[PDB]
Amino acid sequence: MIQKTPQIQVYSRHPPENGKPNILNCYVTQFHPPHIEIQMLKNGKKIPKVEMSDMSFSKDWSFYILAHTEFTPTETDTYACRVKHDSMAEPKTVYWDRDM
Amino acid sequence: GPHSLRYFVTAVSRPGLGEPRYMEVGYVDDTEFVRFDSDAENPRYEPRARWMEQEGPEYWERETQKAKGNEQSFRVDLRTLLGYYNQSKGGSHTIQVISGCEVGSDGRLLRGYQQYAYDGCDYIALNEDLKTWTAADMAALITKHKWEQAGEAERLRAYLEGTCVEWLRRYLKNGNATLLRTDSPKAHVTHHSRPEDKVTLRCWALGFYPADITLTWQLNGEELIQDMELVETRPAGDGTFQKWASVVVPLGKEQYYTCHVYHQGLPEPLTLRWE
Amino acid sequence: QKVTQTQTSISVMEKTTVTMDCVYETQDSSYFLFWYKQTASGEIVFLIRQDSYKKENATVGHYSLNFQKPKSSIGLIITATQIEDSAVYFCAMRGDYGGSGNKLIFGTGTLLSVKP
Amino acid sequence: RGYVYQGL
Amino acid sequence: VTLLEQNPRWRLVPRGQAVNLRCILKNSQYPWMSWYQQDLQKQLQWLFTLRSPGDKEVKSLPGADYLATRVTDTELRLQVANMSQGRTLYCTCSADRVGNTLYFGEGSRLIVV
Ligand SMILES: *[C@@H]1O[C@H](CO)[C@@H](O[C@H]2O[C@H](CO)[C@@H](O)[C@H](O)[C@H]2NC(C)=O)[C@H](O)[C@H]1NC(C)=O
Repeated sequence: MIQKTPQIQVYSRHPPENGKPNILNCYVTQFHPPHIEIQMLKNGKKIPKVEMSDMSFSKDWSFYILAHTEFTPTETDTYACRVKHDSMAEPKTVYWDRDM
Repeated sequence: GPHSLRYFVTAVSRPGLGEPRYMEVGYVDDTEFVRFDSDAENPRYEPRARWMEQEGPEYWERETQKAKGNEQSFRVDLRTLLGYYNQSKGGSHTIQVISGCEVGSDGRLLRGYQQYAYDGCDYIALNEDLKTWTAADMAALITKHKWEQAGEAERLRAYLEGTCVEWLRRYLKNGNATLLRTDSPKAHVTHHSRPEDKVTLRCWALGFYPADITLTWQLNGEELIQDMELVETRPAGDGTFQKWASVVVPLGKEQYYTCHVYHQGLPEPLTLRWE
Repeated sequence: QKVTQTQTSISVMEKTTVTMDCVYETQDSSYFLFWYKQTASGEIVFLIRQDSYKKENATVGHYSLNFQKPKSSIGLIITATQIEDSAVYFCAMRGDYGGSGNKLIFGTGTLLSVKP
Repeated sequence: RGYVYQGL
Repeated sequence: VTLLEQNPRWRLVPRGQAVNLRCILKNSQYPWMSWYQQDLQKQLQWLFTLRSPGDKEVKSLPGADYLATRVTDTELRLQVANMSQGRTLYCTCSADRVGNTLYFGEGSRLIVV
């Protein structure tokens, strides 16, 4: 009976450059319970196919998931990972990157 | 090298909101090669690696039925535990299991095992001698007493020493090519000094597999592994991963700083400075 | 068929020793085999069991098993037959794991007559 | 192949 | 000192008349409860295994239509509908779902009259 707090890794699949149709990725690790609120935004909204990967857990019982989809790189209308989880009293999120 | 076959199992209750979600994932040498998800469209034991397809549907029949058995059993277990721990009938809870065998390159068994967790805390485990159990608390002690009376460990031994090993050295043939493969990285440093005077330097590795990699910074000879900044290895998507390391340096000095990239895919480590 | 008892009935003298055949099929790695007997009033009493991974013929009282993995066979031996040993003897096996729950698969049973 | 889990 | 109590013990009943059966668990170290049927040539065959209170289920066999409920941790029930030939119904209990021995109740004997 313990609650591990999620570690979110915002990041692009490739280096920065608008135009290419591919797959966009997010990485949540180290949480418990496995019930997590995570879906892919867009400026500040939604996405039709938040392809959130199939869940998994580690040797130490903590869960990890890969929040992915398909997108087409953009500019200064940045993106983020929509993350909520029973581990913290408040929800949280960090913002995409061209470089990272 | 030493291979393994491991099964990871999750049962997670969600009162009011349906039926306990159930999952069995299987790994060989630690990559996902089969999965079952009570929550998919038409639950069933799907292959998770192309090389598993070379398996006849009689095999996908057994595993699937097994899982439906197992699923139903963990349904009952989630309930048992409420009464062991005196918990309330309408909260959420989780049971997880890891089971497997570890085999030497010579094919001999090295380690059989099976561990259970309730709500993220170790609950009970099979000891190395393959005959006895260690319980972590008072509820597991019930389970354990119960499992001793039923000789449950002899059944586990048999599975661990027989089936598991024999099926390991069989997924290994059909999976080898894909499994003991590998792919080399490709690096580049980057300047990201937001109009300031100090100059932080960052090293970027990508495209690589497996995720075993190490990157460092040295002051040409001596090691600058003190204030070095690096984030956990992340997966990219296609079956390959990424990583970066970084560190602060006095502006003007930039080419006196070298990045190092190690990976078994490479025929020599990689070195680079600003481009 | 999954559990088969070839013999319909056996007639023997008191004090003899009787063997009841049973042959089985299963594709399970681990399995469990049982003998039960049913009396004139229809009660079904458990007699003896054999685990497949156990490498010794089970025995209890005058009941003893002759377990022969390769031959998919599991006879029940009663040594020193008594009058009260007269019943129908059922051979059973645990019916392959999958949703089902608690599935014993039975053979058709064998009548045993012990003559005084 | 997987295992058939005993109950807790 | 028996694990299970089964009632009623028999029934005489015209073709088709429904009958209810009930089995009570006396020892709770054997919570896995099943219904088995023995037909008129003595063939035993499994019907249901019901572990948790509220577990409900149906199963049509040749000659009878069944509906079974685990009502509480000690009460297991059985509806037999449309019975066209006699048969007897055995309740069983076991300590778990893999490999443990099944123990039989005394059977509820049904007779089409
Ligand atoms: C139980 O004892 C019987 C003999 O009474 C064993 O029967 C045979 O086992 C082998 C396998 O078929 C045969 O090759 C042998 O002829 C015979 N062995 C003996 C002891 O006579 C039987 O295997 C025993 N059961 C086990 C395996 O525990």
